[PDB]
Amino acid sequence: LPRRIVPKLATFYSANPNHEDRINRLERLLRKYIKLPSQNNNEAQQTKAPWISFDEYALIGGGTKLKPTQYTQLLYMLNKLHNIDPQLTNDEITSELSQYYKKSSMLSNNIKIKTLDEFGRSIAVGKRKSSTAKVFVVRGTGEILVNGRQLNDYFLKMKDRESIMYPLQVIESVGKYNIFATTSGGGPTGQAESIMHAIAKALVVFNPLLKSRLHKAGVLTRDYRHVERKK
Amino acid sequence: NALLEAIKSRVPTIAIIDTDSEPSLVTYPIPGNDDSLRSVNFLLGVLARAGQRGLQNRLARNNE
Amino acid sequence: QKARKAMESYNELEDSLQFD
Amino acid sequence: QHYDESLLSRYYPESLLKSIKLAQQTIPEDTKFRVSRNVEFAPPYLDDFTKIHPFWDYKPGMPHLHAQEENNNFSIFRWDQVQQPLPGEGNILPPGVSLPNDGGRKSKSADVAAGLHKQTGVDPDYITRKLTMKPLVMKRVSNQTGKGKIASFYALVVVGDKNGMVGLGEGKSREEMSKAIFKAHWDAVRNLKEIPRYENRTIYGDIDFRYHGVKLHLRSAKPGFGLRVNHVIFEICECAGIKDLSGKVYKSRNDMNIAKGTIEAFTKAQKTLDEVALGRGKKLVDVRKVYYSS
RNA sequence: AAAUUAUUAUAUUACAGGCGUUACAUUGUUGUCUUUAGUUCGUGCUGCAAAGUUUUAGAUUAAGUUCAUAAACGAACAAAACUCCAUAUAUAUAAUUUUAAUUAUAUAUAAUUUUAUAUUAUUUAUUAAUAUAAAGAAAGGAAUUAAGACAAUCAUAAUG
Ligand SMILES: [K+]
Ligand SMILES: [K+]
Ligand SMILES: [Mg+2]
Ligand SMILES: [Mg+2]
Ligand SMILES: [Mg+2]
Ligand SMILES: [Mg+2]
Ligand SMILES: [Mg+2]
Repeated sequence: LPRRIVPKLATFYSANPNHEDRINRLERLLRKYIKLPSQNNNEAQQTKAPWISFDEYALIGGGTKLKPTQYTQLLYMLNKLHNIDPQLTNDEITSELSQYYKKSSMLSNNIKIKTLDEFGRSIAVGKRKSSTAKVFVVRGTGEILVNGRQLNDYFLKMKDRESIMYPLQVIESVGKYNIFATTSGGGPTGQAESIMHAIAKALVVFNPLLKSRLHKAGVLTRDYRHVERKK
Repeated sequence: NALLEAIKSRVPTIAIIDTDSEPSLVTYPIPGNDDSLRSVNFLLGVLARAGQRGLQNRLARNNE
Repeated sequence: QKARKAMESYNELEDSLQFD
Repeated sequence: QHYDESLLSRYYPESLLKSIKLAQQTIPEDTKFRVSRNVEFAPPYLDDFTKIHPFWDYKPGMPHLHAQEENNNFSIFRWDQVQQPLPGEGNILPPGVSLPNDGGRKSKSADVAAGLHKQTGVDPDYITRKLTMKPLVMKRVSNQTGKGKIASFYALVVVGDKNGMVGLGEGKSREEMSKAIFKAHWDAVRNLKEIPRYENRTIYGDIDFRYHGVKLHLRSAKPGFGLRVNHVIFEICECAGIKDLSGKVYKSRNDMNIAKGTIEAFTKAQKTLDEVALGRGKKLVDVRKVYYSS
């Protein structure tokens, strides 16, 4: 019957009672489920780790008192519980981990699978300096047209021609596709490399397994360099 | 620091007093090894269970 | 002269405020 | 949804019914309204827009960019008051803030009592009603810095309840002496101690105490003797509840060190008759008190 | 009910005007310039006290760069964050002859990237430097505090 006022958290007298209480809750789970094996897909580097930001955790983990090393300690325990084998996990672990996932999941993604159009053509756009290129890639025999003109006519420099061919040379498919490239703006180098960038982005639809090789060759990266007004 | 604050705040204190420790700084000293986790956890456990029995006796008198 | 004696009048003045 | 005139005529004013009828004849019932994610035309809340809000809408009759009255038909002829008072309660006082209607009514003792109660748990009523505060030293000190001489106010005060409890407090402030006294009063309450008193009027026997350079010689006195001691000791005795005392200060007569020495002497240099009796296992009798007993 | 008042012109006199004066004194202005994790304040603690607040002459980065730590803790302060631009993407708008839709410009999202592994160091651990593999379009800028000490006539604004 008699009532008294007491500190809410067992860690009240510590420097950061809120962070220590949360760490204790996670530590209990890691002790109760010490035996449960961890994922063997961790070697496969599963791409899932959407934990809240240091600033977002500061709302619940002491605010100003929160130290970066304290946030690092929270992530080491959230990941360890998360990496328990999915088949052998339980509700308790997932319930505790739910509160620490980024709330961006509230909404949805903005990416729709790219597919060939009604005529079997992969359409991609590329940009370099002030130049732009819209290419139409279809399965063919290596025919290329630039703005309706022969490649040797539009691009006089052999180095520009070699730049256009490089993405097809990486996937060793130079004679497997017909390319209809349309380009505008900038000069020969910007247009040739804008076409290079657009062909690489259009080739991924035909075989998405080759994206990693295209990325490694450097043809899927948009070159950011542009003329800078002297400051 | 904590012991001096306890004195200033009139908070009774218990502490494990090793041979190099000042006994008069605490209300109820417990002479004992403070360097071994076994000795510390043994003494802490005894004090913790004593507290538990007090808590259980307080919750029992409320029921009846 | 300034520093030492100035406060004699002010500290007594502080006591003036106390009654106020 | 399209509603019959009967229903709409029981909620909306007659003047607006024609507009509702025309809108229900131009917008098909199967209209799939889309939400605009570029321009926000409507407010962030629901509103039928049938009533003019006295604050959130333009004041009728006031000139403004979208005033529909002719320039010779405005109805604001007095300009001594604010035309549109704040809506609702009439204030925007932040939650947890109080309107400063009354200023200068605070009692520094009550400010000390409230702060100490929150910080240490002492009773505010005792501090504000039972304690008497007396400043003992008030001076200005100065520190020589690269920028120049930085002055500070130093205050030493004694507090007591005249019934055994006495405390000494010190305070410093670079701003004003009143702030230094507030801190000293705050410190003094935290240092409150009980001092033994023989018959609640004097000390037990005589005391020869050395506090730094101060030599204190205090002697107990008969009832009705009064306080015959250094002026600094007098104030402390008054607060503590000592009525009869004689004494002399030798060597250093620094006021600050006399006050601290006196407090220390009253606690560390006295022994009650009860404490002496228990330690020695003997009975100590006050002959003067027995002479007037039954 | 001819006097009044309005406008205009002329005249009258205080003046107006002055690229006259920094050997005309001050204020602005902007400049350069250091300072920009340091002050002040609150509380606590040490010293009788003036005062001090202690680890620390910390680690680390090109660099407050980033992170630790102490009888100190916190606030304000300002950096930083943030913010905008660029870039990538999504939605909306255009009856695709104002055509550049390969575009225009509103809104939103994204990174101050992330993960595994080996090597070398370490304060050796839940680590940095490295390389290797994987995911990714992701690679660049902008503005930003208050003081202190000093410069310019500003034909770039004032006041006497
Ligand atoms: K201080
Ligand atoms: K077009
Ligand atoms: Mg030991
Ligand atoms: Mg003139
Ligand atoms: Mg001239
Ligand atoms: Mg002191
Ligand atoms: Mg600090």
